[PDB]
Amino acid sequence: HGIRPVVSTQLLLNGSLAEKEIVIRSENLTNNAKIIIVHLHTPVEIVCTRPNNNTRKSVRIGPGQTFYATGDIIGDIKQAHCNISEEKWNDTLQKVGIELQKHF
Amino acid sequence: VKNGTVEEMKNCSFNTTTEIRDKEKKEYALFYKPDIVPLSETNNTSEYRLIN
Amino acid sequence: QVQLVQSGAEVKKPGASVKVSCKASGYTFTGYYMHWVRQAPGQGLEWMGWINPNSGRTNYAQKFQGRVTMTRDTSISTAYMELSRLRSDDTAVYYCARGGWISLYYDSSGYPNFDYWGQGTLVTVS
Amino acid sequence: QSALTQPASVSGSPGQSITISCTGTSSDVGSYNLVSWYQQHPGKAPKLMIYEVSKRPSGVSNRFSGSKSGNTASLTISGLQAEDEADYYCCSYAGSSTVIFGGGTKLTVL
Ligand SMILES: *[C@@H]1O[C@H](CO)[C@@H](O[C@@H]2O[C@H](CO)[C@@H](O[C@@H]3O[C@H](CO[C@H]4O[C@H](CO[C@H]5O[C@H](CO)[C@@H](O)[C@H](O)[C@@H]5O)[C@@H](O)[C@H](O[C@H]5O[C@H](CO)[C@@H](O)[C@H](O)[C@@H]5O)[C@@H]4O)[C@@H](O)[C@H](O[C@H]4O[C@H](CO)[C@@H](O)[C@H](O)[C@@H]4O[C@H]4O[C@H](CO)[C@@H](O)[C@H](O)[C@@H]4O[C@H]4O[C@H](CO)[C@@H](O)[C@H](O)[C@@H]4O)[C@@H]3O)[C@H](O)[C@H]2NC(C)=O)[C@H](O)[C@H]1NC(C)=O
Ligand SMILES: *[C@@H]1O[C@H](CO)[C@@H](O[C@@H]2O[C@H](CO)[C@@H](O[C@@H]3O[C@H](CO)[C@@H](O)[C@H](O)[C@@H]3O)[C@H](O)[C@H]2NC(C)=O)[C@H](O)[C@H]1NC(C)=O
Repeated sequence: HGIRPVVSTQLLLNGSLAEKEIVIRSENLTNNAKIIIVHLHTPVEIVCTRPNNNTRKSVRIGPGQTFYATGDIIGDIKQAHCNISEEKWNDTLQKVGIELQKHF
Repeated sequence: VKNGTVEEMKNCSFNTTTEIRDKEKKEYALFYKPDIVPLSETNNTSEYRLIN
Repeated sequence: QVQLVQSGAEVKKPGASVKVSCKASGYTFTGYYMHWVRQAPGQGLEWMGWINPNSGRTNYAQKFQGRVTMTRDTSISTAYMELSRLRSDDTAVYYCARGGWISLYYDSSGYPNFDYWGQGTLVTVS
Repeated sequence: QSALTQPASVSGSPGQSITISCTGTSSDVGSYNLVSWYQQHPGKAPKLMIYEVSKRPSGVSNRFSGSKSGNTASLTISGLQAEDEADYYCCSYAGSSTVIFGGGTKLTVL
């Protein structure tokens, strides 16, 4: 099926969804050095944004090859940030906790 | 750009080679702080370098 | 409540510089932007610029960059407007207004929402 | 440099519905929903009447309204009185953190 090559470290974005319930995968639960994967059943909406309005510059670095950088910021300076819903995230964490409690 | 809680950017000017390869001109650009490192261990708050 | 107070009257010869003080009371000075506009007699409202009290970030409209400057004093909570190179047509009332809310997540500087206005400073170059 | 295009004179009568429309370029009113209407009597400071095209601030009655279509915005006033004879200004956000005001209008009551 369609495989999404999304680059992420802590979370999984735009992945597949489980059929019935959250499913926990691990090579061996006894070994703490391994990495434990949790595949969710319901997605969690996440909205990231960069409010800054950057300007694209062009500098002739070498012959016939241009270099692009940030020239100036128009308006005020703000913080780029990501938003998720607290209630849905807490419910998802509780679901993951009850799923983990089977092994513990 | 002035003090604030934002990560902010640094306005750095440097000499770039123009279309003539034996001539230089002055240019400037805004760079992120993680991409900027002090050039040398000596105390100098005006001279910097890329992280590369 | 929210109160903005400026100078009453101002007389200045052409070619000099003028300082206008906008003192705000009744609310946190660093919570909202501060806008400066100008109104000539007969003519409507001309928008000059805005200033963020927290940082030193200021923005001015066209035909005013370099000619005017905006600063602030947080200890006394007073905005300063320094205008140089006064001409014969600069005889006008300068008004100080309160902009949007500073949130640090979206740009609220450009919203034209001015709840409160000062009495205005009348600069005369007659 | 040109400001927003606004009528210079609007006349009406008491107990009538009158609309004053201000229009601008494709960058000021074409894709931004920040249009405000202020009123100003001579000799005193202005005050807000309508903000965000159709919303109403606290302290203003239900006499005023608003609209937003294409590249123009209209202030509709129903039930005019003799107190409404003053200046009306239509302000908008022109992009790049710039605020632009209208040309100016003077409401007349016959
Ligand atoms: C990712 O997530 C983050 C969060 O994690 C998101 O960031 C959030 O983004 C939203 C919007 O996207 C923001 O909402 C705005 O919040 C501001 C903040 O207002 C609060 O703080 C005020 C200041 O408090 C101080 O003063 C008061 C005294 O005034 C004092 O008591 C208090 O202790 C403190 O010292 C409060 O005054 C204000 O109270 C108001 O609201 C209460 C309900 O919350 C209400 O009960 C009160 O009675 C009072 O009405 C509030 O606590 C809001 O101001 C802002 O709402 C304004 O702006 C929207 C949009 O422009 C507009 O539709 C509203 O009508 C409102 O407009 C008023 O303010 C304008 C100035 O900004 C003014 O010009 C207007 O005329 C209007 O004024 C009205 O009231 C005055 C009297 O004050 C009256 O004279 C007028 O006629 C008129 O009636 C938004 O709701 C969040 O704040 C922000 N979060 C954070 C943490 O910053 C981010 O967006 C997310 N990212 C994405 C991509 O989604
Ligand atoms: C974020 O920054 C961009 C880049 O400056 C802003 O776009 C710019 O918007 C202004 C409108 O205020 C444009 O000015 C117009 O230019 C045309 C000629 O192209 C002129 O005929 C008009 O009279 C007006 O001066 C400017 O061209 C445009 N720049 C680019 C590169 O598109 C944008 O508005 C900013 N975001 C916000 C929300 O303001």
